[PDB]
Amino acid sequence: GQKINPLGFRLGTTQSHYSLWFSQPKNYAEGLQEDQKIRDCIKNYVQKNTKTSSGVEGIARIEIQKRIDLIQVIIHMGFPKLLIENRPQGVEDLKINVQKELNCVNRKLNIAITRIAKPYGDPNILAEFIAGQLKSRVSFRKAMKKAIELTEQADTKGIQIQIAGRIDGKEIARIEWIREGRVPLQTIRAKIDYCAYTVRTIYGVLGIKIWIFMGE
Amino acid sequence: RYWNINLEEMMEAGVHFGHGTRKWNPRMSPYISAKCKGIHIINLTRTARFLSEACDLVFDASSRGKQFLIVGTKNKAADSVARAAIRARCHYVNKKWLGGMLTNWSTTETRLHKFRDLRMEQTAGRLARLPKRDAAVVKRQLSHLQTYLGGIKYMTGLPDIVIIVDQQEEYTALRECITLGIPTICLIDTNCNPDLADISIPANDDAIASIRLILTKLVFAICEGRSSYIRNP
Amino acid sequence: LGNDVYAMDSKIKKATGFGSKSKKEKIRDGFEENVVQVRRVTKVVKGGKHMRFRAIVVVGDKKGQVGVGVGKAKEVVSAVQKAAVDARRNIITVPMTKYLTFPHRNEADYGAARVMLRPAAPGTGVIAGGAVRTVLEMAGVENALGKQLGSNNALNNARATIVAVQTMRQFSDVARDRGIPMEELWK
RNA sequence: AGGUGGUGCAUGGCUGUCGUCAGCUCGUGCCGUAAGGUGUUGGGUUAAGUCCCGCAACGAGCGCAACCCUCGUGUUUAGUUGC
RNA sequence: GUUAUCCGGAAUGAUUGGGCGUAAAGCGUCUGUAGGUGGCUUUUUAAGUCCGCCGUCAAAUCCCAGGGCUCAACCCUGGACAG
Ligand SMILES: [Mg+2]
Ligand SMILES: [Mg+2]
Ligand SMILES: [Mg+2]
Ligand SMILES: [Mg+2]
Ligand SMILES: [Mg+2]
Ligand SMILES: [Mg+2]
Ligand SMILES: [Mg+2]
Ligand SMILES: [Mg+2]
Ligand SMILES: [Mg+2]
Ligand SMILES: [Mg+2]
Ligand SMILES: [Mg+2]
Ligand SMILES: [Mg+2]
Ligand SMILES: [Mg+2]
Ligand SMILES: [Mg+2]
Ligand SMILES: [Mg+2]
Ligand SMILES: [Mg+2]
Ligand SMILES: [Mg+2]
Ligand SMILES: [Mg+2]
Ligand SMILES: [Mg+2]
Ligand SMILES: [Mg+2]
Ligand SMILES: [Mg+2]
Ligand SMILES: [Mg+2]
Ligand SMILES: [Mg+2]
Ligand SMILES: [Mg+2]
Ligand SMILES: [Mg+2]
Ligand SMILES: [Mg+2]
Ligand SMILES: [Mg+2]
Ligand SMILES: [Mg+2]
Ligand SMILES: [Mg+2]
Ligand SMILES: [Mg+2]
Ligand SMILES: [Mg+2]
Ligand SMILES: [Mg+2]
Ligand SMILES: [Mg+2]
Ligand SMILES: [Mg+2]
Repeated sequence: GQKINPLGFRLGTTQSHYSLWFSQPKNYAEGLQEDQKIRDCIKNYVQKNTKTSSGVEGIARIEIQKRIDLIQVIIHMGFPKLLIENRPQGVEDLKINVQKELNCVNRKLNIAITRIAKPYGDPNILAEFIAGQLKSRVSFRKAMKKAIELTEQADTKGIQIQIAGRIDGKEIARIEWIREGRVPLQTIRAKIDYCAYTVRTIYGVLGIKIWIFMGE
Repeated sequence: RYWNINLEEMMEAGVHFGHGTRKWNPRMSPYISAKCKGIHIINLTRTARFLSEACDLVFDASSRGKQFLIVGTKNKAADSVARAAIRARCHYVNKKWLGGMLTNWSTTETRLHKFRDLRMEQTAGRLARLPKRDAAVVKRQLSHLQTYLGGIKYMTGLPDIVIIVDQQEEYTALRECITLGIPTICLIDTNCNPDLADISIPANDDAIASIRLILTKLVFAICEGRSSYIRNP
Repeated sequence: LGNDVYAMDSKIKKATGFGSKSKKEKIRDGFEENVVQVRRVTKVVKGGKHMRFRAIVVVGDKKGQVGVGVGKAKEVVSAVQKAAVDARRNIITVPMTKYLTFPHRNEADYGAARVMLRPAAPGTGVIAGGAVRTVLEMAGVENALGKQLGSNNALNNARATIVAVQTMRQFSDVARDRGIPMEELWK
C-alpha cells in the first residue's frame, strides 16, 4: 500500500515549514514562483562549483523567509568546506545571482549559511552519499551497510533505508530495504526526517527513500 | 576435611524411602537396596558416599571462588530454598523457572537490566506521578520480574555450579546445564534417571524432611567453603 | 553496600550495547572459516516464495581442531556468520599421528551418509570428496584416504566425518584401557 | 535542438486494490539429519497478535490503540467590523 | 579435437560390498523328497586346514636390482614374491 510522506503527515505539530513567508492570495502564486526560481539557482550553482572541485556537498535544505524589506535565505548545509574555502565565498557569489533572479525593487537579499552539526543524522546528506557510492558501481549491499554504520556512529535512534530500481544493472527491477532500530511511522509525536532522492545510472533511474527517527 | 553424616540422622529425616514400584526407573536398579509394601527403599551406603563427594566438590568450588545456584520449584522446597540460599549467601530459583535462564544469557540479562530500572523506579517514588493504568502495568512488570528474577538478581556472568532438587520436574535446568558445560548436584528419587546430573545423590522427593536434611548438609558445606573463600582471596 | 545505580550502571557499562559497538572480533579466535555449501531454500507464503540461504560451513585451525556448522538467513553474509558461530560452539578435536594422519582405518554412519577413512603414507596428500575433504583438510590432516559411500549430501557427510574421527582411538589410550604396555601392542 | 513517436514486461515517483482486514516478521535460545517448527499455539477476552493467565521459550520491531484536526460541556482572558 | 569399442567411476547384479513394513521386492498357507547347515564330552583318523622340503607352472611381458644405445622409449643379464 501507500504511506504518506512522513514530512507531510506532521505539519504544524512536530515539523516546521521551510518557506516561512505570507502573501495575499493573488501574490501567492508569484511568491511561490520566486521561491522556486531561487531554490533552483542556489542548487545549480553549488552543484556545479563543488562537483568541479571534487567533494561531497551536502545541501540539507533551503529555508526562505520573506520580509517586506529583506528576503533571507538560510542554507542548512553539512560540509561548507567547499563553499567557504573558494576565494569568491558562496555568500557574495550567490547573493549577486540570486538577487539578479527575483528582483531588486523593494527587495534586497541576505544569504546565511548554517552548519548542521551531524551530517549523517540527516537523511538528505546520507542519500546523496549512497547516490555517490552507487554511482561508483559499488554493490548496493556495501553501500547500505556503510550508510548504516556512519549513521549509527553519527548518533541516530532509528533508520529505514529503501532503494528501488534496476539493481546492479540486472534486467528485472526490484526493491531492497533495511530497517534498523525502531522507526514508528504512524506516531505523530515522533520526530521524523524523510528524504527522497533520484539517481541516474547507465541502467536508468534508481530511487532512494530514507527515514530517520530522532526520538519523541 | 570431614562432614556431618551418620546412618542414624539419615534414618531420622526419612531419606531412605521413595515412590511406588509401579513408578520406578530400572535404570536405578544397580544402587537401589530393598522394596517394602510397594514402596521402594534406596541404598543409604551409596547415599553417604555421594553426599560426601558432593559436599567435597562443593567445598573446593566454594573455596576457589565459583558461584552457586540452587533449584527446586515445588511448594515446600521453595520455602526451604529461599532460606538455604540466604544462609549460604547464594543465588536461587524457587518460583516458576523460565526456559533459557542459563542457555540464552543475552536476553535474560537485558530482562535483568529493565528489572533493575524497575527496582530504581519503585524506590524513587516516581510511580506516583502516573495514570492508574501505568502503575498497574509497571506493577505487572514488577510482580513477574520478582517471581522469575528474584534469586538470581545479584548475579552477573554465567554461573559455573548449579544445585538442584528433584530432577523429574526440573528437566530444563538439567538440559541447560548439560548444554553449557556446568556440573549438576542433584536429588534422585526412584523415578529419575541417573544420566542427567554430574553428581546425583540418591534422595527423597515427597518429603520436606529429606530436602531439609541433605540441603542443610550441603548449605553447611557451602558455608564452610564460604569461610575458606573469604580467607583465600 | 555502595549505591544500586552506580553498580548496576557498572554491569551496564561492562555489558556493552549492540547498537553502539561494531563487530569484527573473529580473527583473534585463531580460526578460519570455509564455506562448503550455499543453497537457496524456500518457505512459501500466500504472497509468494520467501527466499532464504542455507550455508554449511566448517571451521578449523588446520592444527588438529575442527567443527561443522549450519546456518540460515536472508543474506549470504549473515547465514555464513551464523554458521560460523554454530560451528564454533559445536567443535571437537581429531586424534593425529606424528606424520599428520589417522591412527587407523574407520567407518562412520550418519543418516544415509557412510564414510570410509583410512590412514596414508606421508606425501600422499588428502584424497577425498567435497564435504569429507574440506572437513579433513580444515582439521589439518595431511595424509588421508577417504570415500563417502551411501549418499552424497554435503551436510550429512560432514557430520559423518566428525563421527568417524571422533571415535578414533589413539594408541596410548588403548594401552591404558587394555592395561597393557605400548610395545606389546606394537608387535 | 525538438518528439503528447515505441516500449509501464527496462525503470523512478505517484496511486488504486485485497483492507483500516489483523496480521506480518526479526534477534538470541531450544526441538528436527534437513526443508522447517516453536515464539505467533492452549484457556479466557476484545473493535484488534487488544489484553490476562498457562506453556522451551525470552524479548523486540513494523502494524492495532494512543499522540493530530473538527464537532460536542465548562473556566480564564481579549472586546471591533461581531454582539 | 570428434565418433566408435572396452573397463572404470557404478556399492548399478553387492564374495570382499546391497536390499525386500510403506520406495522395485516375502511364494496365499502348510506337509515334505533331494540339497544345505546342525547341541555338548571323550577317542580315532587325517579328507580339508596348517608348517617344512622337492618337482614343475617354457622363453618374452609385469615386479625388483644392475648394465648398454649421448637420455628416454627400446634391448640385455641376474633374481623373486604371489597364486
Ligand atoms: Mg508495503
Ligand atoms: Mg544403512
Ligand atoms: Mg560414489
Ligand atoms: Mg532528445
Ligand atoms: Mg501490464
Ligand atoms: Mg529461529
Ligand atoms: Mg540441530
Ligand atoms: Mg506465548
Ligand atoms: Mg501468523
Ligand atoms: Mg510460524
Ligand atoms: Mg503449530
Ligand atoms: Mg473462549
Ligand atoms: Mg479493525
Ligand atoms: Mg506451546
Ligand atoms: Mg500490539
Ligand atoms: Mg467551536
Ligand atoms: Mg586423439
Ligand atoms: Mg561393479
Ligand atoms: Mg542395474
Ligand atoms: Mg538398493
Ligand atoms: Mg505404492
Ligand atoms: Mg511395494
Ligand atoms: Mg506372508
Ligand atoms: Mg504379497
Ligand atoms: Mg502359488
Ligand atoms: Mg517343513
Ligand atoms: Mg533330510
Ligand atoms: Mg554333517
Ligand atoms: Mg560342533
Ligand atoms: Mg615366464
Ligand atoms: Mg630399471
Ligand atoms: Mg643408461
Ligand atoms: Mg628376465
Ligand atoms: Mg608355488
